[PDB]
Amino acid sequence: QSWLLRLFESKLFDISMAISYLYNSKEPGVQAYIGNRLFCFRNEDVDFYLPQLLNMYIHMDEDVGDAIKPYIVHRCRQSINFSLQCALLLGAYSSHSRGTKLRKLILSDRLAPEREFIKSLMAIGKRLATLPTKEQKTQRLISELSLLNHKLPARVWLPTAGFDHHVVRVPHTQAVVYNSKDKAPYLIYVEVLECENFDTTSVPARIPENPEDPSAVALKEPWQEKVRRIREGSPYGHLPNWRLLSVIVKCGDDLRQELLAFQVLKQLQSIWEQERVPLWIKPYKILVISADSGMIEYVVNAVSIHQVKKQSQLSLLDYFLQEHGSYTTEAFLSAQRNFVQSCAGYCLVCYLLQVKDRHNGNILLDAEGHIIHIDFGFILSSAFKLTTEFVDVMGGLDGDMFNYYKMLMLQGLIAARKHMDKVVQIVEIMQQGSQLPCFHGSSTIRNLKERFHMSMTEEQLQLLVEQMVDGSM
Amino acid sequence: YDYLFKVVLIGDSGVGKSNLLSRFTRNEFNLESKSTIGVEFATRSIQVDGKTIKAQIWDTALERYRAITSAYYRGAVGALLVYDIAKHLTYENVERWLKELRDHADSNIVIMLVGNKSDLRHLRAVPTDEARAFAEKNGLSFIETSALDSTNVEAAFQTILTEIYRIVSQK
Ligand SMILES: CNC(=O)c1ccc(-c2cnn3ccc(C(=O)N(C)c4ccc(Cl)c(C(=O)OC)c4)cc23)cc1
Ligand SMILES: Nc1nc2c(ncn2[C@@H]2O[C@H](COP(=O)(O)OP(=O)(O)O)[C@@H](O)[C@H]2O)c(=O)[nH]1
Repeated sequence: QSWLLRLFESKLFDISMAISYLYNSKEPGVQAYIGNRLFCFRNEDVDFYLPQLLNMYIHMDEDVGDAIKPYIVHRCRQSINFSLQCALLLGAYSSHSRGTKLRKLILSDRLAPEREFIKSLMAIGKRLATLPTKEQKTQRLISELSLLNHKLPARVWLPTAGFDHHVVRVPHTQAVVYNSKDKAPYLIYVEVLECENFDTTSVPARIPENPEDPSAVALKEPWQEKVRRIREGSPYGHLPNWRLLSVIVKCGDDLRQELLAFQVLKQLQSIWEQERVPLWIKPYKILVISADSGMIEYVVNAVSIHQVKKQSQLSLLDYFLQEHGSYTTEAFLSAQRNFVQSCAGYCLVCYLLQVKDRHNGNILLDAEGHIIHIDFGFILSSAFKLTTEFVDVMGGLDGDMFNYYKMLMLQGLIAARKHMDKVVQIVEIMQQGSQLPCFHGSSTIRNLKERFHMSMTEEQLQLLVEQMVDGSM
Repeated sequence: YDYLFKVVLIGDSGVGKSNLLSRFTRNEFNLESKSTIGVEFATRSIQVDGKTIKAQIWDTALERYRAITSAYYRGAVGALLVYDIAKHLTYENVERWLKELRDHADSNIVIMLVGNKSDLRHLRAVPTDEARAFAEKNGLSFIETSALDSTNVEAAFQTILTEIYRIVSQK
């Protein structure tokens, strides 16, 4: 139609709209036209939709796939990181089919050092399965990671870091195994060197070391103090681009449903910023290694509320007063504002995504006062509760900050309605050809759209927010 | 009109036959497209050497409508074999389209190998030089057009109609 070409020509045509028509249009000429406009969007804008594109190349008809293939091949040549995350996502979502063949080609045509490093970190986690205690696992984790330094520096990077870099040293001592489970996750710290563009800068120079435990001491300390001991005892800590990263390696849990939640989190974060609503959420990057392994971006200066309640032996309100300050100091009033804004943010994230399995082991607390929800495993298809302890930090029911917590949820829901399509398509595309527990009964997307309550007036949204808060109690 | 030319359009389904035939007669391009059933007819007049020529252009869909598409090849003074630039299969079957045209058209018919969809710069699968070399080796006219961008669309018909007029000069 003349109008469609006009809309595509019209600036209103953004990268989100190109995805929707590519997923919905049955006209190949329209699919092929959009497959050529991908080259004209920004590099960063299209990458956010890479799980949607590669899932469309694998599970849609050959017309949709062969319209996406030229942009993927072009991007795989520009960025080796793009090549890596492509092959990882290709083999993750196809149980066979065309994607295996594409993945083999990407692997065949400098990726071997990176693939060897990732294959090692997953081999370490699997080997720790025979050791029953969490301290016996940590004893082998640290000595095995001390062997990766024999292969460093190298053409090896961590995709969960927003910048291009090379891994130069790993401090084995600071790594910790989380629990005594067979598929137990573990945390690792990695020293990297940032560059302007990874595919142009050569491997950094190697600097040896010589122990005596001056920096090996692994103790519970602030992140600012954990870096100081590491940078001091490191041979690369004197460099300007020296940066310390933190990654959680889960070698036996599937993180694809955690990647879907990362996108929905980052889109809502984009929607509220656009609508100038001061909500707050924390999206942590997910590196899907395979259909049952991956990595988690470790947020620093953040600890489970279950651990804050155990370590401090206090209540939540008592901890903020001790950690931040009195009712009349600026330090507490700031941490309370960050608590309220982050709560109202994650309240909507929970309601819209139906995030079940909500206890204080899956809720964090950063140093500024925000909260962070993790383990998006029971979503769509235990529910979120604003417990008696949470209402206290906001000054009680009749207080001002609780009414502000109420209005923040309303403003953020009005905002999410103005951009419902950008969020639903993230979930709707991934339902294609997936066997994840979130998609079941074919009502997953019908009920997801129904929860936005597009038909309701703003007056009826107010009463809807009142009811939701009462249930959360 | 001084002359009444009869031109046909051949090519694999989905290469821009209907939109090239559209964009020439009237400046209309549609992405949402219906496949041509049987044949499509559009007309336009041109002036070559000051003689007003009328062109009956038919978008022949040929084995599917063999009884009808063959009746439009008979007496056809010209033909435009168009292929998709962003689809290498439609370029491999060009020889097959030339074979069916030669079987049912006159030897004097001038055939122009057109490479549609030149706006799809990045998805290009057929090189420009391989088509221009394939034209000289087979005695055709190579020229890549864009019915969407409306570039070379009016200049491709006027380089085969002027050729259809210059070859009728031997009278
Ligand atoms: C399916 N997905 C997950 O299970 C997932 C998602 C995000 C996280 C996560 C990201 N940053 N971050 C910062 C702090 C903490 C944190 O305080 N605790 C106490 C914590 C809780 C649970 C685990 Cl399993 C671990 C762990 O492996 O530590 C080595 C640590 C957790 C996280 C962990 C697991
Ligand atoms: N990008 C581009 N697309 C085109 C061009 N010509 C046609 N199309 C599209 O490709 C499809 C071809 O449809 P149509 O012309 O009816 O196919 P045909 O008549 O059998 O060759 C339609 O969706 C058109 O919108 C062109 O020059 N450039």
